[PDB]
Amino acid sequence: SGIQMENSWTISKEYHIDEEVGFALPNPQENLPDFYNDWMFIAKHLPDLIESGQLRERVEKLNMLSIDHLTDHKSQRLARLVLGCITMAYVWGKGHGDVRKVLPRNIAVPYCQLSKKLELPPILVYADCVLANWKKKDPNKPLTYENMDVLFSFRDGDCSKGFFLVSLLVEIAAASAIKVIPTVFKAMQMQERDTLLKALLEIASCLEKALQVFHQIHDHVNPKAFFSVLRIYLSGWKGNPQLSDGLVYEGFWEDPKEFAGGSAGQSSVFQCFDVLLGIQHAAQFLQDMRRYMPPAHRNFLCSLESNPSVREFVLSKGDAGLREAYDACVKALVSLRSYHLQIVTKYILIPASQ
Ligand SMILES: CC(C)(C)c1ccc(S(=O)(=O)N2C[C@H]3C[C@H]4C[C@H](C4(C)C)[C@@]3(COC(=O)Nc3ccc(I)cc3)C2)cc1
Repeated sequence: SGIQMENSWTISKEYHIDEEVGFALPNPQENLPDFYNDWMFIAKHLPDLIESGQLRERVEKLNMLSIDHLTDHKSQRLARLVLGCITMAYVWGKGHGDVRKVLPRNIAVPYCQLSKKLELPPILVYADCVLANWKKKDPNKPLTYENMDVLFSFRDGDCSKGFFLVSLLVEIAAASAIKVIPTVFKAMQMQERDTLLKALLEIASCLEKALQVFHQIHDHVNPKAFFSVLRIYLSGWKGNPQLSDGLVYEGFWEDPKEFAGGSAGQSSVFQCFDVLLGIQHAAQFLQDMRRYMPPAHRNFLCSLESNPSVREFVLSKGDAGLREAYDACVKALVSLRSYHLQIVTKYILIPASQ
């Protein structure tokens, strides 16, 4: 394959894709070294600090903390999540138009240095607030909504736990499809009909499960709270009239810089299975959001594109079962796309109408 392999069964660890949670970060770090307690206090108290109007003054009194004591990937990912949440809270405040156009240097410099190390933009992205923003309540119990929590929220009542955790559980459901991908390509190389069929049916089954998990969003997110509260903190400064030149990262760049806020295009799940199934100004935007995924996940998506076409293989075999299994995967992925559009309508377009 174009996919680098660790062994005959498992893809390379260099893709940072976990067998159990997929593109999500496995067992995220929850605590930083004591050195960073001042950052953690602010992030853990964002709801009451934003609500009381205390957040900005608190950030402005922070001392400068070097990033050199964040020595491994998980601590760096946690620090990025912490600093990114503080940054969105600092820029947008309570979300009433009182924006800050300069991010103070004692956040901007460490945030930007950590972002450079991880090759992610210095703005909150999906890999922060969903893929790394979670824990198990009971380590001995499975990955279920009842047994999990987020690490950070923005405002009390913003429904961030529901929005982030349901998204994460969709990613985890997709993980059981991602781990079958090498089997698909081995089965094509070996001309193993049943192996390919069972792989495609498993992928379909897991993507169908992912849609069923996605349906839970309605039980844990209120449309008005999402649109009027949470959406503020997922908004960016690229083409935004409130920050028309972007944000000044004090002490890192002289001039303001534009970075985009959140997009569903930041989940690698869509492109992963679009490419696998051959069903790939919107192209430019799509590729830009790819640069907001972790670089290892970009590399996985690129390796997938270098592989033979599953679609053309299946459609050449005169094999109803293979085609039905392939069609079941296409249907499942299209249903995820359609549901995303339904969520955009109910949680953004309609509330905006009001
Ligand atoms: C407000 C905003 C435009 C960012 C958005 C709108 C609708 C949806 S969603 O509910 O349609 N859906 C959840 C996720 C569930 C399914 C559909 C994909 C999925 C395959 C995993 C979703 C991916 O989620 C995200 O990429 N989330 C995200 C991205 C950046 C940030 I910073 C924070 C969160 C999409 C998600 C986000």
